[PDB]
Amino acid sequence: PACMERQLEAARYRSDGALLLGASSLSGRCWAGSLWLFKDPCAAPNEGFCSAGVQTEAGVADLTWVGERGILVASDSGAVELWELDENETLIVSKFCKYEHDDIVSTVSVLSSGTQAVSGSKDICIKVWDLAQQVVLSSYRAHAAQVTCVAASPHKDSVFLSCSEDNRILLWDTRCPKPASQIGPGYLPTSLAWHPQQSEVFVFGDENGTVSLVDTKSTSCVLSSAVHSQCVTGLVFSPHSVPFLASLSEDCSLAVLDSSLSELFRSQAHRDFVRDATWSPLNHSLLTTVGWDHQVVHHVVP
Amino acid sequence: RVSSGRDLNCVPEIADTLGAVAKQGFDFLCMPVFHPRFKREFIQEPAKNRPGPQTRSDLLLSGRDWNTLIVGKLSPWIRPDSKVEKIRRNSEAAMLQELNFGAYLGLPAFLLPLNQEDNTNLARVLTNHIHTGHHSSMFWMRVPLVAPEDLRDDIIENAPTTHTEEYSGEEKTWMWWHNFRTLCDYSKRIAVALEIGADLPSNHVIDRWLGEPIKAAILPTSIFLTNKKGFPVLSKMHQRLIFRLLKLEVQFIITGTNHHSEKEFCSYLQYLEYLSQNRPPPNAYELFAKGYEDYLQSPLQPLMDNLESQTYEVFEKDPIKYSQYQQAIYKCLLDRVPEEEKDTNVQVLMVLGAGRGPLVNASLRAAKQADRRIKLYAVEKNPNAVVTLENWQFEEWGSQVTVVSSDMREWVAPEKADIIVSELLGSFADNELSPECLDGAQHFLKDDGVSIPGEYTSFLAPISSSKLYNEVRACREKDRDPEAQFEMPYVVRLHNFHQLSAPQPCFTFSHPNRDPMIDNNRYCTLEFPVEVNTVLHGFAGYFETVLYQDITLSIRPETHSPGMFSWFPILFPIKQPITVREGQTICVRFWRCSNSKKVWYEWAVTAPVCSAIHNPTGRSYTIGL
Amino acid sequence: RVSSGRDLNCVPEIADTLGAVAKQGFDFLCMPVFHPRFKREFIQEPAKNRPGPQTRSDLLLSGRDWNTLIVGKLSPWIRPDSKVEKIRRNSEAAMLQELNFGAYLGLPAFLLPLNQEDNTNLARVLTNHIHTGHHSSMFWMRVPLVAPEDLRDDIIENAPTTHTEEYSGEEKTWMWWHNFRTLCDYSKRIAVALEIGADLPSNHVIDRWLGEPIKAAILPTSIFLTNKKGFPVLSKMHQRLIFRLLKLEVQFIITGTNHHSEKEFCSYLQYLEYLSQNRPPPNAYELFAKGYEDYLQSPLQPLMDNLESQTYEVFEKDPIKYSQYQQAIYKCLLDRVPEEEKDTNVQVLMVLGAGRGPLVNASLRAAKQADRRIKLYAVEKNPNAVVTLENWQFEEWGSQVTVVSSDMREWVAPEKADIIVSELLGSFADNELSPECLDGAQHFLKDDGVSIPGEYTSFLAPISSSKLYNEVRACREKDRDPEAQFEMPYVVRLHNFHQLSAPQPCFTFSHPNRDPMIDNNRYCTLEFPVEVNTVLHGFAGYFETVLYQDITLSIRPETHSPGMFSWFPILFPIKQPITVREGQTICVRFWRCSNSKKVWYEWAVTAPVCSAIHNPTGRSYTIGL
Ligand SMILES: CCN1CCN(CC(=O)[C@@H]2Cc3ccccc3CN2)C(=O)c2ccc(C(=O)N3CCC4(CC3)CC(OC)C4)cc21
Ligand SMILES: CCN1CCN(CC(=O)[C@@H]2Cc3ccccc3CN2)C(=O)c2ccc(C(=O)N3CCC4(CC3)CC(OC)C4)cc21
Ligand SMILES: C[S@@+](CC[C@H](N)C(=O)[O-])C[C@H]1O[C@@H](n2cnc3c(N)ncnc32)[C@H](O)[C@@H]1O
Ligand SMILES: C[S@@+](CC[C@H](N)C(=O)[O-])C[C@H]1O[C@@H](n2cnc3c(N)ncnc32)[C@H](O)[C@@H]1O
Repeated sequence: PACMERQLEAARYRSDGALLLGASSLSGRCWAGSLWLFKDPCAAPNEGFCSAGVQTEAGVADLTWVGERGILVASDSGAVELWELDENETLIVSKFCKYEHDDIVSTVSVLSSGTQAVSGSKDICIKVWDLAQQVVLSSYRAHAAQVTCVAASPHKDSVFLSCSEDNRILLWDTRCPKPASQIGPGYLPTSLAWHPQQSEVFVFGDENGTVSLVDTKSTSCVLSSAVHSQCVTGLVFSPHSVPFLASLSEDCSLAVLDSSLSELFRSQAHRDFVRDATWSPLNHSLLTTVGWDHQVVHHVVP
Repeated sequence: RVSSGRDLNCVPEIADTLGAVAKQGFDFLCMPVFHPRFKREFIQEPAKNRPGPQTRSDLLLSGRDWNTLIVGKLSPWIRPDSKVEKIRRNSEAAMLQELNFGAYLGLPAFLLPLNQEDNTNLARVLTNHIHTGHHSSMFWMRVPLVAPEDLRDDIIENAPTTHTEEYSGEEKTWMWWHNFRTLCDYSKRIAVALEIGADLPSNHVIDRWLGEPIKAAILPTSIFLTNKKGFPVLSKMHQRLIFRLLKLEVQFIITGTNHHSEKEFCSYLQYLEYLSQNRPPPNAYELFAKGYEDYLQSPLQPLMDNLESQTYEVFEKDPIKYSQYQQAIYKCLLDRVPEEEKDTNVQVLMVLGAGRGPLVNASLRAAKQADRRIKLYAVEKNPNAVVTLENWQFEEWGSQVTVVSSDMREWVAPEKADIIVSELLGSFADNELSPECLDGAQHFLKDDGVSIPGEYTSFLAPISSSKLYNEVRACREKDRDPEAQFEMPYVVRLHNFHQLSAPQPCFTFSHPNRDPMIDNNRYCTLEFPVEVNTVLHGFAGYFETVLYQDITLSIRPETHSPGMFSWFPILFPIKQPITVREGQTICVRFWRCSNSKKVWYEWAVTAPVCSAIHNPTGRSYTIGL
Repeated sequence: RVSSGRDLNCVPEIADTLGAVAKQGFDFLCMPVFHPRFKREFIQEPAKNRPGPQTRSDLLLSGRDWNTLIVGKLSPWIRPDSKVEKIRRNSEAAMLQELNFGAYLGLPAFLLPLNQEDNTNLARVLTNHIHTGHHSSMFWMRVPLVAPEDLRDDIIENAPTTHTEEYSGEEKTWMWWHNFRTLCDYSKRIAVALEIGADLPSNHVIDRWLGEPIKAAILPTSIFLTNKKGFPVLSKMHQRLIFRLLKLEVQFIITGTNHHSEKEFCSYLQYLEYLSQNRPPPNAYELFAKGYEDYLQSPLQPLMDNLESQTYEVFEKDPIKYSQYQQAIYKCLLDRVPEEEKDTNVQVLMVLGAGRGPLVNASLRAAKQADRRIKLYAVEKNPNAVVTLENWQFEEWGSQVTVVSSDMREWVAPEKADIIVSELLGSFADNELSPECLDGAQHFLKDDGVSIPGEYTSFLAPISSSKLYNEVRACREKDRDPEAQFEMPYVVRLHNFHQLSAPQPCFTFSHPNRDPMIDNNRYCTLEFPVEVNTVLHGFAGYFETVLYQDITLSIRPETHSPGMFSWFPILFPIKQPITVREGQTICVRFWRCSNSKKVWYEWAVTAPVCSAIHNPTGRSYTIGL
């Protein structure tokens, strides 16, 4: 807990109002990882005000909440590990660190129920976890290049998405004998996020700054906009009943998108890669962004 | 032992990690030099200005550790052939960065992937880096045997793979590498790192990748089976491949995570060492030839130079040629003189080209074997070796042996000869003026003499070889034709190549030539059915012989005489690669031209393409009479 | 130890004799290959037909003994320059015979005498033997320091020697060798075996024979004095000569009979070993430089290439340059800030060309020494080393140090500078764009700044050297001017040569150049009094410097800084030898030309002869800006 490493990777608001900073060191002598829990995320990222934090063996590519005290972390090494937050909200304890992948873990995400997990590593294979029993239930080598993202279905426990650098976008199901389902020669997709309300809409952001909105069973590119001039790193819908879509790219720019992909907000607050965002579980006008300029800039969105 | 190093993608502490691998027994380490997920933009602010540093300090290891242990990796995000213009330009800049930092650190090799067909910009950036500054990193262009898009499990319910016969659809990967290499112009600083997937391709393809400068085979820990005791082993065919590569002295790399959680990770490298120990022993020939693989040697001038004593000495340790010569002489002596005249009929040999004495000693041994009385001569052009023959003749041989100091073609013999043991066979069985020399020697061979050898043949087999082509290509010298290194035969222990077909008889010589019109000029048309997409970089030559009725000598690999190191093969290059498509027929032609003064061979390919008549008039390589 | 072998002329049994010498401790043996008194006629019968053999059989030793121990001798009777036509032709044939048999056996060197002036036919036969076949014998052309006709005792009552001053009459022998060598065209396979007669010549001459590729000094047992204990020792001056030769790593030969009959013969070689042990120890510099003697290295491109980490590391072990820099900065800081302001006045350095950090560490050390507060920058072009500087700056240096990643000539400085520690001095003190780079850096140096170095000078000294001339001559490459290897400076540890005169200042640079018109072009006329007949093969360059008022760095041999291996000399060749006669004055001219893009040096000799303007327009060697 000496100092939070220079590079922020992921940030996720907990339901109770706390912040979960993922931060790895991508430069310098030691390339190590470190999680961070803030009960007053405004005080971040000043380590002196962190209610919790811990080191790992290597870098944190993406992390997720599992329940209220769990933590899903994907090391650069290729092993997903589960860090049960201690009941005091003061210490972070490793539970397992299963060396399962053969190369960098690039995404993780929890199925809708909250009992299983999926990860995707530049070893093209995607896996599925059982967090209670702590082994892999299924190891599908579906794509043909690295897996760029995954997004678990908020409403169906057996549905998740995953785009690749081999231009495939696959809607998946844990039941079917053949689980993959290619659901669109364009620009390479780079991020996915299911719609929180109309559960059969999902949006893939491409490598050229064009947010899309594709229907699984229709596959007509419905509504897309070149909001960013560089790779769309992440998309995260808002908690409003009619939610907005946050759009942060390698350009160091963040915007909010509607159902018509009409720009609401555009912030250049970050002076390097904006790496992931989240909305306030308390103040729905309040958004938190974390980037590789080590800043955590709080945005008030219209 | 065979080198072997761990491929990593997680090195939090460089010193700790390298220490751990060294304890595990690895020799080197393949690591990323800039962090893998550290996407650095070189074009537009404000990302263009992320304050440094950029990577681990140069000083974390000493120049010696950097130079001898580590092997760099080109970051995954770098994609200099992506379609997006921005990503193309960013990747160009990043790849230049990473390669230059690798050369600065000193790394002894750099790992670059070939994971798609469109690799032209990558080849361009890499060649521009090969031509900037003086550095000695070598580039291992990781390329899998079977593409990812064909290794995948059939789980896409809506776009299943085309499982039907796709012959070259199974060879797409070698073509990927072939295009990359040809763009980068066969640079001797680009070499392959053949990934080994769980399922191998057919036999022909795995013959393909040999001849390709494979510098390291990359074995994932996903292909190691589990044995009943709980440790990894490799199936019989994987072991076959691994033994081939072991012959090729590659450096094996264990990439991937540990899949045997019961046992620590070193078991894999223990298994590689186990297999290397158990590999079938090298034979008598290969033992001698080691230290000689793919090393081109300019052939000998038979009549213009005098062989120096090291050469005679080293070629007098051959275990088979002299046994064969003794046996042949024994049989011929028995044949020519029956039992009853074994005391009245005296047979006069004349060893032509006696050297330092080995044929004459063998001839005397055979005369004693066959209980027949002989009167040897020994014609030996090299006046030095006439010195050694004189010493023998005075000391040991006695009046039994005469010694003549003159050319076989010019000497005037006192009395005619019955047998003539001569050994003037070259690498290619007639490219050392054995025909000419013996044709000038038969004027003193009786009307029923016997000439040993009585015949000898030459053999061609069209080989493909990147290593040997680039060898000939780097055989340039100042002060001569910029393209004559491709027009002369090279004596070489052909090792790293791919014989594309079966050798076929090229030029058959027999002795004596009592044909009324002696003509030593030869023309030959040969067709070699090529049955796999590949390139053709030259025609290799071998030879068989017939000393006496059945006693033979041969270096032709299918019937190679045992442990005969007196002759290596020959390599006739051709001026350019001839991309050949499977099922075609490579057609080649030789003329063995010779005039009053000189000799030479002229070779051309007349199908599927046509190549320049190589060595016309012996402008590149003529054997001086 | 230093090699040493017995010269013989009586070897009745080759094996016994070689065994005896090996027991005595010698390493090799110089023996005749054909018997000395065995006069062989090659022209007219019936002597043309003496039945063989001709010599000892090749087999009396193994190829290894022949190749490593023995050294042949050219029979005494052979005189290829006698006037008699018959003897000329016989000697031609015999010498060819003996040399070819020597090459056949494999001998590692062959001993040929120069005992008269007329050696033209000998040189011709020897060059024709050097150009026939592929062999690797090397030829030691035995030549005495003082001719026989001048070593003789004055006992001829009727024809006494001319004892008066005969200056070059004392140098006739070196001219003998010079003519032989020039005829044979400086062939790298002809080397001298300097006989050592009892009475040495003057100092200048024994400086002569160095620079001449002396490969073995031949000490007769007639020059060894007797000490009171009854064993041989050599006078003080003979010891001086023997120490010079020992430096030159020659192979000493003990020719002659044993003249100390009281003691066995090994005492002589024991004495040579004794002296070699007692020779004055090599200094700190020579210890580093060993393994580097007369080895030409193409200089660096300062601005076009990035120095690789091995280079920085190896040049960071220099024991003096960094001490000097620290001392200079200490003194300048004290000078610029008095005691009382030691806490209010903050001095800002800007190390230009920071490399991996050594100057900046030394600057911080000096600031602590002189108790003054400083704010360092570090301009470092090489982006790699910007990586190492970033690592230092984050880890240890802290905010005290800034790091800039850009050309000194292009960077836009935040605040002006007081001192600027820069180290861009080359082998020749201005041939690495220190003037240009600092002249572009002074726009941000205050009106009273201090630049370290404040000055630096270059120095020329005309050297003679057969070894180094033939080195440059064998520096040819394909694909360029057949005569551009003679137009570029070579960084080299000049070892085997003869500086013909004293170095004189060539180009004086001082900084900053607040002269209203900055001009870095230089013209210089130099006269070097040459006072001994010799040849001139190039102009060597050195340099001195003035870091601060009195602290200096220098590689100029007379004032060489101690143990400074950061710089070797430089060697400016010239296209041909310039035979120089004693008393003359060698006149040379340099222009330091530079245009908007590039820099280069143009050098010519305008007396006693005239040589082509070398490197006009930098067609051979231009330093890229
Ligand atoms: C120059 C490359 N060149 C020429 C020799 N020719 C051509 C040839 O026509 C010879 C000519 C000849 C001359 C005198 C007498 C007999 C023969 C027989 N035909 C070679 O083919 C050839 C063969 C082998 C080698 C070679 O590399 N080695 C020799 C064999 C060993 C390895 C090292 C094992 C042994 O270690 C104890 C030494 C090297 C070989
Ligand atoms: C290429 C021949 N070349 C070039 C280097 N330049 C030219 C030059 O301008 C350098 C440039 C420079 C660069 C970075 C930083 C400082 C400097 C200083 N000026 C040399 O002059 C030069 C000097 C020495 C050597 C050399 O052979 N060695 C280096 C010294 C040792 C012997 C081996 C002892 C030590 O063993 C521990 C290594 C080799 C030398
Ligand atoms: C290839 S070497 C081998 C000879 C010997 N039988 C041996 O086993 O080594 C042939 C020898 O024959 C001699 N020779 C070559 N050409 C000859 C010629 N035209 N006439 C007579 N002798 C010749 C040379 O001295 C050479 O050493
Ligand atoms: C001869 S090296 C020696 C530098 C360092 N002081 C040392 O002791 O090794 C000079 C260094 O200055 C840097 N350099 C060379 N030219 C430069 C320039 N024109 N502007 C800024 N830096 C330069 C190069 O990186 C080079 O490593």
